[PDB]
Amino acid sequence: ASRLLLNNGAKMPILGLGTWKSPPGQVTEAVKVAIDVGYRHIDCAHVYQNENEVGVAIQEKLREQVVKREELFIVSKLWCTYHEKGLVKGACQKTLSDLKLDYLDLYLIHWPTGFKPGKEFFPLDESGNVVPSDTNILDTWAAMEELVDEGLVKAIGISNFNHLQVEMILNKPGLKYKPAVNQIECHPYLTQEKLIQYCQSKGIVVTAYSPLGSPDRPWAKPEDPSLLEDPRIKAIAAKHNKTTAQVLIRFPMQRNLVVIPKSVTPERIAENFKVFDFELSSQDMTTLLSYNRNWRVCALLSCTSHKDYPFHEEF
Ligand SMILES: NC(=O)c1ccc[n+]([C@@H]2O[C@H](COP(=O)([O-])OP(=O)(O)OC[C@H]3O[C@@H](n4cnc5c(N)ncnc54)[C@H](OP(=O)(O)O)[C@@H]3O)[C@@H](O)[C@H]2O)c1
Repeated sequence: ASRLLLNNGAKMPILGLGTWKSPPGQVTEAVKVAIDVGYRHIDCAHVYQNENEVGVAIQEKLREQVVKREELFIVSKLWCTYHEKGLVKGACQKTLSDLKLDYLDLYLIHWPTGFKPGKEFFPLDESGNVVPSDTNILDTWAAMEELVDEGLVKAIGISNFNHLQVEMILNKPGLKYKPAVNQIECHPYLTQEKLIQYCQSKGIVVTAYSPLGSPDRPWAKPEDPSLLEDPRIKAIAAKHNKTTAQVLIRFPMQRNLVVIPKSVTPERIAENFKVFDFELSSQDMTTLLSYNRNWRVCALLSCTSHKDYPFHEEF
């Protein structure tokens, strides 16, 4: 069942179901199965273009008495084109209506980079590059803070913020609500020891995304590394009579991180849940940490010149 305590007093399920790349015609069934299997945490976002269909499943399980709303922990994220002051509430209310809820448990700033407002998620000029907004992280944070004061979201947090951008928020004059969660990419090829040690020292819960290395990212190459087929990680799994995926999901949990693997496949959704009944030794953990290559799945390469691009700093 177990769960981590956030700085607003709420409890966040350490395992959750990710929904990026989950087709609209498959994800409702996926979330229904997840909730049946015992998932109490769904990770969503407006930019995934499937929140209506995630919301159909959540509504069905609520009507069915399988779960009450307080048992669920629903996360969504504010996209980059909605960073302006006047647009944050609207973006939150659209997500709430698609998911058919009246509050979110956690609302994240998806990326620290703001884009020009409009219908395109990645707006382009005549040269072909992303058009930035002149908004900054602190004004976007003040808008997120008033969503807490209005009752639309219980906790607010951030995603893909480096340590200096987190510092900015923590040092902000008149700061009312601390970031509850920083959601970052984390697996054995990108272990993130410095950013995790920093967030944890400030009471910020870390959520690991792409724990299996995201084998279905649309920009995948044949010569890219594969976590799931890594023989060294295969060997650790075999020693524990588990799968490589079960080892890769257990790895962040023992680092006190929240982990959110994605799947639309009912048998893998089930498999990914059976991770509470075994332990990796401290030797296993230290071995998996040694596999760090500093390799990112999600590098947002089109925004490399944006003033708030997060990955130029070391951590
Ligand atoms: N905040 C952000 O900026 C951000 C960025 C990236 C990701 N995320 C979140 O993190 C979630 C998880 O990361 P991700 O979607 O990149 O990828 P992931 O969870 O690392 O991997 C998903 C892929 O692995 C497969 N898989 C799942 N379980 C498996 C198993 N037991 N055995 C073999 N293969 C398995 C899935 O296939 P099937 O689905 O076909 O089973 C899918 O192809 C996303 O859905 C999203 O919610 C957030």
